[PDB]
This record gives sequence, C-alpha cells and structure tokens, in this order.
Amino acid sequence: TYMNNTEAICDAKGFAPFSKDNGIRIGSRGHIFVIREPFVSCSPIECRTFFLTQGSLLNDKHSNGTVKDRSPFRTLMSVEVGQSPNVYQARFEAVAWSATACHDGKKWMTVGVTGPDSKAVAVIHYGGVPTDVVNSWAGDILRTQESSCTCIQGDCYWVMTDGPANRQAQYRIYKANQGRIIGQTDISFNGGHIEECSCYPNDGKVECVCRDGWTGTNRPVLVISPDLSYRVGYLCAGIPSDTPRGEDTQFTGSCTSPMGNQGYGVKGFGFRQGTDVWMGRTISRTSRSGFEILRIKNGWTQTSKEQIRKQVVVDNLNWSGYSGSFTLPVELSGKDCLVPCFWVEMIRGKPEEKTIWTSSSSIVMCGVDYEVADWSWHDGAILPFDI
Amino acid sequence: TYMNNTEAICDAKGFAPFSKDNGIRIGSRGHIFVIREPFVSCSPIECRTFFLTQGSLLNDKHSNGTVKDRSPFRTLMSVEVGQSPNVYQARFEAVAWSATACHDGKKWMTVGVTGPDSKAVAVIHYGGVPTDVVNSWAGDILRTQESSCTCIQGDCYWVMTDGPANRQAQYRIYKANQGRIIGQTDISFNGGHIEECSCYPNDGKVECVCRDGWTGTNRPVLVISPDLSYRVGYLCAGIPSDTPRGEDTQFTGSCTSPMGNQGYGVKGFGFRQGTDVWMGRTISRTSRSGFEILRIKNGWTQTSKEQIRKQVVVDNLNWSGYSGSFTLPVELSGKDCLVPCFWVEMIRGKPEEKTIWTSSSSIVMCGVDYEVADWSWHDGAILPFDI
Amino acid sequence: TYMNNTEAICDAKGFAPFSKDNGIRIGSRGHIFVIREPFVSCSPIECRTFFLTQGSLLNDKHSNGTVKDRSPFRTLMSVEVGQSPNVYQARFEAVAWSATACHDGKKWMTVGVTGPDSKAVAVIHYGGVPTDVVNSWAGDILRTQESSCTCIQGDCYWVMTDGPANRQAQYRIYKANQGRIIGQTDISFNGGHIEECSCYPNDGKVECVCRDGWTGTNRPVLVISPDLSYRVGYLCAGIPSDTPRGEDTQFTGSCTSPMGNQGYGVKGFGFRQGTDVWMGRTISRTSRSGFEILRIKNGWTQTSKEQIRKQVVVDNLNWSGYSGSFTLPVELSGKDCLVPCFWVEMIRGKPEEKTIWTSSSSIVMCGVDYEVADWSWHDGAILPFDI
Amino acid sequence: TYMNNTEAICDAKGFAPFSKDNGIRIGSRGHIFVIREPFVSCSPIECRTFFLTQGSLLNDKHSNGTVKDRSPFRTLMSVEVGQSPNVYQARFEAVAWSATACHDGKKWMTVGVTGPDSKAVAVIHYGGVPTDVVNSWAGDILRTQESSCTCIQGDCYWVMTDGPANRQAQYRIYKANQGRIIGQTDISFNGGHIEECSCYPNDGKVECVCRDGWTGTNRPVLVISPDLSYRVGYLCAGIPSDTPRGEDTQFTGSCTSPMGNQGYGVKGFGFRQGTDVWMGRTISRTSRSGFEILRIKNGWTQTSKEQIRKQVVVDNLNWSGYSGSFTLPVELSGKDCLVPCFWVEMIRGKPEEKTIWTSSSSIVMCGVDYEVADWSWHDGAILPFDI
Ligand SMILES: CC(=O)N[C@H]1[C@H]([C@H](O)[C@H](O)CO)OC(C(=O)O)=C[C@@H]1O
Ligand SMILES: CC(=O)N[C@H]1[C@H]([C@H](O)[C@H](O)CO)OC(C(=O)O)=C[C@@H]1O
Ligand SMILES: CC(=O)N[C@H]1[C@H]([C@H](O)[C@H](O)CO)OC(C(=O)O)=C[C@@H]1O
Ligand SMILES: CC(=O)N[C@H]1[C@H]([C@H](O)[C@H](O)CO)OC(C(=O)O)=C[C@@H]1O
Repeated sequence: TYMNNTEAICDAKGFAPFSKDNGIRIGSRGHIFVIREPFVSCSPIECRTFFLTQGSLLNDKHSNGTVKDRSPFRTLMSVEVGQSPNVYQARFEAVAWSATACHDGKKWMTVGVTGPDSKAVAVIHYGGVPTDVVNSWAGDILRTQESSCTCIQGDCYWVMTDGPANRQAQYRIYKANQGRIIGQTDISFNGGHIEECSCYPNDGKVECVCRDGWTGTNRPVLVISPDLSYRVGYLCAGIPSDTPRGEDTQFTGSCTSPMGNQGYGVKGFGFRQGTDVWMGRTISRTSRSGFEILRIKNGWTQTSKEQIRKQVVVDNLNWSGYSGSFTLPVELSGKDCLVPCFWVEMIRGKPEEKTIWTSSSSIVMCGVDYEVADWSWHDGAILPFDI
Repeated sequence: TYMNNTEAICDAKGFAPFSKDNGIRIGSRGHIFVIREPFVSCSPIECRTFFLTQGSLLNDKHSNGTVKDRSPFRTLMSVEVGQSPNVYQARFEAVAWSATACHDGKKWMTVGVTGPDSKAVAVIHYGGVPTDVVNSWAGDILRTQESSCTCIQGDCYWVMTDGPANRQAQYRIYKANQGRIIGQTDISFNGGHIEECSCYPNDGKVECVCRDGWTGTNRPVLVISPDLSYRVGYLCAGIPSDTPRGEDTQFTGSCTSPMGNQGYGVKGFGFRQGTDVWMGRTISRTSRSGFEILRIKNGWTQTSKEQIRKQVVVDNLNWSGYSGSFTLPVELSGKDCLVPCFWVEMIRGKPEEKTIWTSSSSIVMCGVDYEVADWSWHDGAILPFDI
Repeated sequence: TYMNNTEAICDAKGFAPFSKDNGIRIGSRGHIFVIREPFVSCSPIECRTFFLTQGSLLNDKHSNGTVKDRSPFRTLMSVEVGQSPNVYQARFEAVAWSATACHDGKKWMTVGVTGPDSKAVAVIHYGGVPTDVVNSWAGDILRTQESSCTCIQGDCYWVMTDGPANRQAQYRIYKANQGRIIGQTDISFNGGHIEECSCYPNDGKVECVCRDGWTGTNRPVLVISPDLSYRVGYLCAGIPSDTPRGEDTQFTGSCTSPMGNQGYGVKGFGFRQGTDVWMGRTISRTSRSGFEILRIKNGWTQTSKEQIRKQVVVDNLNWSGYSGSFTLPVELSGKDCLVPCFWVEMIRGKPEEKTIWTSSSSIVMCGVDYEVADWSWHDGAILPFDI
Repeated sequence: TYMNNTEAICDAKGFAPFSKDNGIRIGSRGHIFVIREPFVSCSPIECRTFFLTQGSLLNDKHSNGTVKDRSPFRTLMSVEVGQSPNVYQARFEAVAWSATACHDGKKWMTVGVTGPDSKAVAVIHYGGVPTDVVNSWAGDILRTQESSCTCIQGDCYWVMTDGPANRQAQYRIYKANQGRIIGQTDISFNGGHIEECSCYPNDGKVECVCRDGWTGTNRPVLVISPDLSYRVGYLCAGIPSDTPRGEDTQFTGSCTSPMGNQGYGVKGFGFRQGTDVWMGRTISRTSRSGFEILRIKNGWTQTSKEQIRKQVVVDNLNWSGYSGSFTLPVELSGKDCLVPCFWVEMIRGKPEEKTIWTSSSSIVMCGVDYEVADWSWHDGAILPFDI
C-alpha cells in the first residue's frame, strides 16, 4: 500500500547519528565506487543511500578527472544506509549525472538525468524499469535535487531546473504516480534562482529549501501543494546558510528576496518546526568545511536571528559539503509524526586536496527529542592515496 | 502464473537509457569476469543481464587468449541490469560458450551450449536445474541466440543453428514448457543463412531479426507462430544493417533474399512498428564501432529507405558490437503494450586494440514515447590495462 | 510475534563448536574490516555476529592506530555467525565505539554509543532506524555490554556504565520495547565496579556476569527482574575468573564483595546451572591468552571451588581475550530450555604483537548435553602482515 | 513440508553438464577460499556446493601447507552450484575438516567433524544452529562422507567411520530427524573397509558406494533401510573403480569381498540402474587424473564387465580426484523419478604440482535421457600462481 506521509514533521531538540559509511577510508584497500552527491531516502522497510558514480573505483586510474560533475559513465546506484558505496553490495538505479529518488510505499521511483548538456534526458524508473521521460525544456544542463524526492499518498513530487548556473534559469515542479508523470508546473521566480532542492513532507504539503547559485546567500523555499499550486521565496531567518556567504552580522534576513553578493552555493537544507526552523550550513563561510545545524526562533516566518540551539556534526578542521533532507517513515519509527533527518556529504580530494581524484563520504543524523552534544564524525581518510 | 506476452509491441518514438554497467572500467581494479555476448531478459519482477564468461577475471593472466569464442571454461551467468558482470553478485546459469535465456512468469529457463564443436550439447535449465537436452544434429558448432529467448503463455521459444559459418547451414526452431522440449521445426532457408537471432513477442507471435554470416548484409527475419509454423525472409528495408556492409546508396532492398557480397556479420536487431521498423547497426560499415538505430517508414514490409528517425547511442569514435532485443514485461511497465528494448555490447581489447585480452561492456535502452537526443554512452575504459 | 524467552537455561555437560570466522587469516588477502569487541546475538531465524569496526580494512594503512578503542570512525555492524567481518556481506547497525544488540522476535534492536567521552550519546535503533536516545548521565565515557542484550516477552534489557575505569563509577539498567525506552534503574554498588556485562535469560529474569575493573578479580553478578528490581553481587565461586588475577589457591570466594588486588580486567562470562556455574576465563592469569570454561559445583551460590568439568577451547600458547554470552532461541533449537552459548574473541596485533594494527577473530560454542574434548580453535593468522 | 524422496533413481543414458565454478582460475585475482572435498546437495528450491576451507585464500601466504587435510581452521561452508567458493557469497555451515550435508525439505542439516584426532567431535546443525553431537567412539580420526547425506520422508541418514586408514576400522550408520539423532547402527564388515560414502535415495532405501582404503580396488556398497537394517558388500562389477587400481583384465569381480592388492583409494561413486550400474573412476589407474563414468550391464548384481556406455568428463591429461553423488529433488526436475547427478573434484597444486598450496575446483553433471558426447571440462588454472 501507499505511504500516507500526511503527518507533520516532528519537533526535534537535536539530532543523533544514524550511520557513517567510511566510504573513502575503506576504499583505500576495498573496491568502492568513486562517488559524489550521496543522499538518503527511505522505504517503509529500510533506508537506502543513493549516489552518483563516475563508473570507476577508488585507488584506480579511472578515478582521474573525477571532478567534472558530468560524463556518460556517471551512474545512479544505491546501498542500505551506512554501507559504503561498494561494488558488491550496490544496486543499479539509472544512468545519471544528476538524480533524485523516493519510495511511495509500494516501489522505488528514481529519476536519472543523462545525455548532452544542451539536450539532456531525464529518465524516470519505477519498480526497476523506466516508465516515463522528461526532456530538457531549456537546452541547458537539465538537473534535479541530488536528494530524496517526496511521495504523499501515492503521488511523488520533485523539483527540476534547466538554464544557466548564473543569471535567470527555469524551474519546474513535477508530480507522478507509479512512475508515470501526471502533472507539472512552472515556478515563477524572476530575480531568484533555484537548484538542488532538499524536500520533505509536512502537513500534507511538500516543503523544500534549495540553492540560489545566482545571487543568494540565503536559501530559497517552496511549499508545494498536491494540486501543484505553490509558494516560493527565501528562508526568512536573518542568518545566511549558503556557501560562500558573508557574516551573520552583515546579513539582514528576507522572506521574499536573495541577499548578499555571493553568486555561488552548495546544496543545503532546512526543516520547519512550527514557525521555527532547523537550518544547516558549513561552518566556514567560504569553504565547504565543517557542518552545523542551527535552530532559529521564528526563523521560518520572520527575519529572526534568535538562535536557540546549535549542534556541530563536522568541526571546521574537516571537509564537509552537500547536505539534504528526507523523513523516517512512520512504519519504521512508530511515531505519529514525520521524523526529520539529514545527511552530510564529506568531500575529499580535488579541488581542496592534492590528489588526482575527487569523491565523498557521508554521515546520517535523525530527529530525536533530546539535545545531542557537539562532535565531529568527519571522513577521516588519509590523503593522498596510492594515487 | 505465466506471462501472457500476447500484447503487441509499443510504438516508440525514440529510446531512453535504462542502464550502463561500466564493467571494464570498474574491472580495472575490481573483480569482474572477462565476458562477451552480454544480453538482457526480464522476469515480471526484474530484468537481468546475462553473459558468457571465460572463467577468468579482468587484469589477470587468465584473461589471455580470451578471444577464441569457445572453451571448456566458458560459462553462462547473470546479474541484475546495470550491475557489472562481477564475481560477488553473479548467479550461475549454465556451462556454455553460446546461450539464451527467458522467464515464463514463474521461473527462468536457460540454454547453455558446451562440449566439442563436432558434437556439442545444449543443456536446458529451468528453476535452477537442467531439465532437457538438445544434441548437435549436424556436427558443426551447435549454437543459439546469445540473446533473450521468448515466452508466450507458458511456452518458450528460441532459434538454433548447426553447420558452417559460410555456406549453407541448418536452422531449427525450438519450443518448450517448464524446461521440457515440446516441439521443434526445421527452417527451410536455401541460399540463406541464420544466426544469433534477436527475438521479441508481438501480437502473439515470435518475431526475430537475425544474422546471415554467409552472404547477407541485410538481416533475415522470421515470424514464429505458436504451432511452429513460420515465415522466414529478410528485413525488407532498402537499407543494410549488418557489419560489414556496403553503402546504403549501393543497396537495393529485398524482403526475400540476401544482398551485398559481404560474407561476415555481427549480431544485430530490429523491432517491427506496424509496417515500419526500428533497425540498429554499427555506424561504421566495416568495423564494429558506433551504434545507431533508424526507423524506416514501411521498412518491415517494403524495400523502403524512407528514414523518419535516427538516434545515436555510441558515436563512431567508440567501439560497439553485438546488440539484441527483449521486451519489458507488462507487470513492470504497466503499459497495455510490450515496451521494446535493446542493449549494445561495447567490445574492448583484441582484435582492434593492443591488449592480451578481449571483453565487453553494455548499455541498455528502452521504448519510450519521446524523441531522445543523440549521445555516446561508450565503454570509456582506458587501454591497455596492467595487462 | 515476540520471543518469550521465559524458559530456564539448559543444563549442559560441555560445549561444542558452532562456528569460526577466520577473520584475520582471510583478511591477509581479502577485504575484512579491522574489528574488536565481536559478539553473538540471535533472532528466531538466524544468529549474527556483531562487531565494532575502525572504519578501516586489514592490511591497509588506515588500520594503523587501531588500538585506541574509540574514534569517530568506529562503527557497529553485523554478519551471520561464522562469516568474517567482511565488507561485502556486512550490514550497518549503528555509529558506535561501544555497543549491544538483541532481537525480540519481531525486529533487531541495537544500541551504539558514540560522541565525545565527556558527553557521549547512545543511540537506540529498531528495525533499522533510530528510535530513542540515552545521553551520558555522568560525563565520563558512557559505555555498555559489547555483548548481546536480553529480550523477554517483547521487552529488551541491557546494562550501562558511566564513570571512571578505576574508582567508583555509575551503573544503570535499561529496559525497552520496540526501540522505545520504557524504564530504567540505578544500580547501588558502592565499593563495587560493573562493566561489559554478558547477560542471558533464565527463568524469566535477566542474569549477567560482568567485569569489575576497579578491584575485582572475581566477577560481579546481577539478576534483573522484569520490574527492574534487582540483585547485584559477585560470582560466589571460590575461584577467580577475571584477568589479571591471582592464583586460585590464594583466592577465597565471596558472593558479596570483590577480592584480589587486581584493578584491571577483561570481558568474561558465566552461566548458571541450578546452583552450579559454568565460568569462562583466560588460561593465563596475567595475559589475554588461552581460554577455558570450568563448571563449579554450587559455584553460583557458594564460595565453592569444587571443579566438576574443564574444557579448553584455546590453548595457552594462543591469544584469546573477550568472551560473552547469549542463548539459542527455542524456535531454532527445538529444545524446551534455553541453550546457553558463548564466543571467544582472539585478539591479534598490538599490544602483544609487533604490528601497526590490532584486530580480533572469534570462535563460537554452544550448550550441548555431552562432554566435549579439549582443543584449540585459535586464530591462526601469521604475523606480521604486509604491515 | 518434508521431501518424500521415495521414488526410484531415473534410468539415464548419459549425463549433461550442470555447472562449472572455475574456482581456482578465478582465485588467481579474486578472493576465493582455498578448498578441498567440495560436494553437492539440493533443497527443493536450489542446489548448493559445499566445501571445506583452510580458512585461507588462494594466492595468499596462508594457503601454504594446505595439504595436511585437517587443522583447527578447517571450516564447512557453501554457495549455490556453479559459484566459486568465494568469500563474499559464502555461507558458514560448521567447524569441520570432514563434513556431510542434506536438506529434508524444510531445513538444511549439516555435520561437521572437528577437534583432536583421538577425540574428535562431530557437531550436527539444523536450520543454522547446532542440535546434537556424535563424539569419536574409537578415538581415531572420526570422519564422514565428504558428500551429500540422504533424507527420506523427514529422516536423514549418513555414514561415519572411526579407526585406522589401513587395517580394520569401525563404521556406523546414523539417522536423524530435525537435527536430533534418533538411531544408529554398527556395520559389521570384517576384512572390509568403508570411507567417504557417496549415497543417494532409491526405492525408499539409501544406497551408497564407498571407499575401501585398506585392500579394495573395487568399491564397497551398502543399502540402508529406514529401520537401520542393512546390506553391505562390494560393487559386483568385474571392473575396479578405485585409485590406485590394477588393470580391468587382471580384475575378477566380487559382490562380497575386496580385490586387488591396492591399499589406498579415492572418493568415488556409483548409481544403480535396475541391476545395471553407472560407475565413475579416474582414467589413470595410479594417479588422480581424468574422469569417466561407465555403465556396466548387470554390474550391480553380477561380476559383469559388459560395458554399454562410456563418457569422459575430464580427459587423462588433466587432474581429477574426488567425486560424489546426490539427486535432483522432484520439486525441481518435475520428473516422477529421482534424477541422479554427480560432481568431479579437480585438485590442483601439491602433491602433483610445484606450488606451496593445494586446492580444487569442481564440475557438476546430471542424469539426462540422452547420450552425451565426451569432452574435458577440466580446471584450466595456470600454475604456479603468484605463489
Ligand atoms: C548537473 C551538475 O553538473 N550539477 C553540479 C552542480 C551545478 O554545477 C551547480 O549547482 C550550478 O548549476 O555543482 C556541483 C557542485 O559541487 O557545486 C556538483 C553538481 O554535480
Ligand atoms: C558459438 C560461437 O563461437 N559463436 C561466435 C560467433 C560465430 O563464430 C559466428 O556467428 C559465425 O558462426 O562469432 C562471434 C563474433 O564475435 O563474430 C562470437 C561468437 O562467440
Ligand atoms: C568504551 C571503551 O573504550 N571500552 C574499552 C574498555 C574499557 O576501557 C575498560 O572496560 C575500562 O572502562 O577496555 C577495552 C579493553 O580491551 O580492555 C576495550 C574497550 O573498547
Ligand atoms: C578426515 C580426513 O583427514 N580425511 C582425508 C582422507 C583420509 O585420510 C583417507 O580417506 C584415509 O582415511 O584422505 C584424503 C585424501 O585426499 O585421500 C583427504 C581427506 O581430507
């Protein structure tokens, strides 16, 4: 049967470690795929870790220019949370250099985008076979979440972008049932930019905190209703959560527009808590190093900067990077609410380190109604490798 | 229960990528079987990739003369589509240096041919155990499809050849239920040659587009009816689809006889679309490089050369090779028709490259009702290896 | 449904080998996690071997300072009994540098402790997802069993310590159902010390034989009743069973207090047999070498030293170490009583051997109503490795 | 439910290849256990290949003196037929340096013998856990079949020996249900010797063709009835089938006594066919090289040497060795009779080859109602290895 996922997100006080794969450290001797963009999504029976491979293995010559982000070898696959993205326990998902996945309660639906930049094709799979397709509608690197999509009562949703990484681009919302596309919407967002949305379900609607790679150091937000009507804007909090970004003291919040003259970014996330908000971010304001999640009072509806909680998951002497959302299915947690969880990607190698390769590891954390002490569950791999 | 597979093939506009294993690139460091002749077949629950191994691994000394095509070590095995033909996720099927496999909806049926060339034995397995046998009837390399066989309402069919690779040979159609042979027919085809048939089910009959290794640059075709009555001939299209072959402008089509003075060939395929036809072929007319599928208007019933669609899957600067058919089970696609899919084998190593070994990789594509942009999902391995 | 586990422990005459993983010997060429603290727990369908990894592999540079006992890479995982703690057959459990696991008959419950020493967090998982948390209550290395916890009629129990490894510490009993904590108790034990309890179910109560790392060479014992009321003390036997320890002839037993001026220890175990007791111990009185289990007449209720049975499992020329309890589920053994079993950890590498690493192997033995001959199923690995 | 296995053996005309693992060739680069004594047994769902490991891997230093036959590292494990005895797809069975396994239709029962030679213990497992034990009754290397045991209507049987490898020894028949021993018998066989029995079920009784390592070049035979009453003797055929052995022309058959002055032997097998018999043997009469099975007219009841069929499976230029029986469950073959199958072990390394190690590979063949052509599915590994 289908996963209702109509409950509201659980109000958490802190997050506890769920897993840590140690992908890279292990890959020193083992046969581990070189990856990037790992993320978590759950079925009502287990949670899996999805990832994009370079079709090559750690400590091998094919892991060379594995920094480019795209190639015809790039593939989407998965293992159960905590397992390294190793070859012998991996499941093939889709041919992709950009993906998103989610389970509706019956089967898994994946979306892998591959093909030429000017005419990429996003193939949708369901139950292990392709079912529908979305062709590039703006001829410029069609891309999606790199995080778990969202399924509410059988219908699954996700966000996609097509256009430049700087100036105005084009964004759309997609909705599907059993792998077949059943609706779509264009998101009007002039002056704003949207990418790599980290979504989760809350009170029957789909909430996402994305990435503005054009001019925003604060993150865009969009509440998608089942009928595809929607509300787009920015995380209200008077604190920036993208990288690169300026100081918090130099940042005035804004619920409607981007702020700060930073034109880059990194995939991040946020969880609504009533009117409050749990927002993650790299400790460093310039580099993808360290990770922390802050809970801002009324930070979801106000330009508030009233911090009530702060928990470090990767200190600032260690590499971090991408991070995304997903929720624990009620059939697994037993709760009456949707337990909010996230993962932190820890990128190793180029561009920051002197190695011919680039891959990443991940740590997973979940909701919990207790204050969790600060610590650093960093990658821990020793570079360079037999390079 | 049994898979009806009585529906008609879906009318597709293009094909989207299903998977890509990256077998060879990965095999640079991992433990991957050296293979050749990979192919896809599906059960109503998953699709698998079958392959013939040399009983050796990539980057190992036993992968030496792995070009001979036959040996007592040659084995048939399988993994789920997209997975590399690796040792730790592989399932044993049959002892074979030539095979074919298909699922009837209840269990898997395989056919592995092994033994001496002058007295080979084809052992039939069902549910994981041998059930019946077919001995060489003409004492000269008994062989079969190297592609998915076909099951319609419980009864599975496949084609076999026995005789020389040049002059006249002998071809037969076999039919079985639950692993037990229940009928067979001799195919009268004087002047014609048949090998490595790529079949699929359409409107209750079994349609195949095979390989004439004697004199045909155009491919033979045979519609097998449940009673084993049949229609044999050649793809009508006024365009040749075998390798080697002459220019399209030098080729007059023919629905009844072989044309062009080329005596070699490569396993290829074709899908009927009403009276139209989707035909695959290597871009190069002499080498096994590049892959493309063309849709010819009335190309299945007329000496037509009216091209309506063309899609490249492996450009001409990359190695290609074998390619075969199979269909997506309705229990997986949800469609009311049989989604036509194919795979392209990308051979690396000898004879074209300077290495002591020879293996291949594969990419899988499926039906889809959209035009898919051209691209190249080539092997990508870097030769030579630690050789 | 739930495992009753209300039966009484079976009265055994000796123990027979169940399995031997050969983790280290195999790890010489294979991809085996570097481990420590392995233990066994069973579901009504299979028994698994749990272990703490260093997030690194044998014969790899990351296995360097793998002697420290704790780190942010330390992870809890499992394989089926007898399998080496290898990467490709491993299941992720929890982020932990100290753990305990048990099955209630429906799902697995694990408890992994990680985080800073002064504020560690123990995360509880159930069915593959975290469900509740226990924060360090005394700010000093929160730790637990490193052995199978105990589930009786749905409710699972385990013991935890928090405080110094020398002087007085703090110990508590925890009880949970379906991953959710439902009760807890503080254990009053002034002058006594408790750690790494090896528990099992007997006559509806939970019996444990733990480790006093403060001043006891004899082991503490605690019978936990379903209501969390309890009885704590020491194994009565007039024979010491911890390491280091003094001679048996210099040891007067004691049911209420620790004896001998040894302040260290090693995880060991004991099984009640009516009023008798099966107690394990390293042959050496100073080093963690050799393993043997002795059955003392009335050794559970009297300062008795009347030995009735002695069986060696690892001779004194070989390395041993940790050892813990667990029981065979009646749904697996068919018995009307709870078959008592144990495992012996065989540590290799530092501190005793000249290698840059430290890991361990294990052998498993079970109840049985026959006298089993002495022998040595030692590790057998050849050190040093390619170091 | 239980497997009846009361049908009679199928009358076969020849045997077709079932599988070939290529364990050693693959082990050149992969992580394959060093093995010996591999054998096949089937459940009503799949057939598995059991084997004894040395707790070490091919191409590793621990594979050194792997010729001794026994050690505390020796372990029994299994994979599905055709898979190499690799580490990542292996299942642990029992601690053993001599074993036997069989499925009764509900669960697997294994018997692993380990421990000191003068007091070995055979531990019996069922459903993955030890259930009963058999201690050495004659204090001299307790041993068993090294081949599939036999289950008829829930009760499983097997044969065991204890005593010298030369002069008189002691043999017994064991019978069990659900892992619990329910009966046993002593086999009176003065002047005769019995070892490594290859049994199968036929007409409701258990038939075995064993090995006389004392003075017999012809093989002993024993028909065990459900009540443990029995008939022991020798394969009547006027042709010897053990190794070493004298010429066929120098051999007068004998149904009651051993013949030829050869005191060694090798595990072999035989299938009754009415009053006829299919008997296997190494081609060489002195070395364990080449394998062939001959069908002798009335060879089961008469000193007959009338050969009606001969099929070679491993030519005489290749190494062979052990071989044993088992039957295909009717739930897998669909037949109304019990399809007789066997496996041939192909030993590589010492004592015949210049390597520091010793292991083996296997090929499996099954019943079939057709004449199968001769061929050689030999090991094929290239020695020495990276030694
Ligand atoms: C489809 C694709 O290439 N996505 C890439 C993404 C993208 O370039 C950016 O979001 C601007 O559009 O950037 C990054 C990145 O580490 O910053 C890696 C992604 O693989
Ligand atoms: C059974 C067998 O050896 N088949 C071989 C096939 C055959 O020789 C040809 O079709 C003429 O009969 O050719 C090829 C090939 O790459 O061209 C590889 C096949 O393994
Ligand atoms: C949580 C933790 O670090 N436990 C460690 C434990 C502990 O130090 C001792 O019991 C005193 O408290 O000691 C040992 C040990 O081999 O002796 C290894 C354990 O990993
Ligand atoms: C338990 C045991 O060691 N069995 C061994 C067996 C035995 O020595 C012989 O049957 C005389 O009893 O011989 C052989 C062998 O290759 O010949 C290998 C077996 O492992």
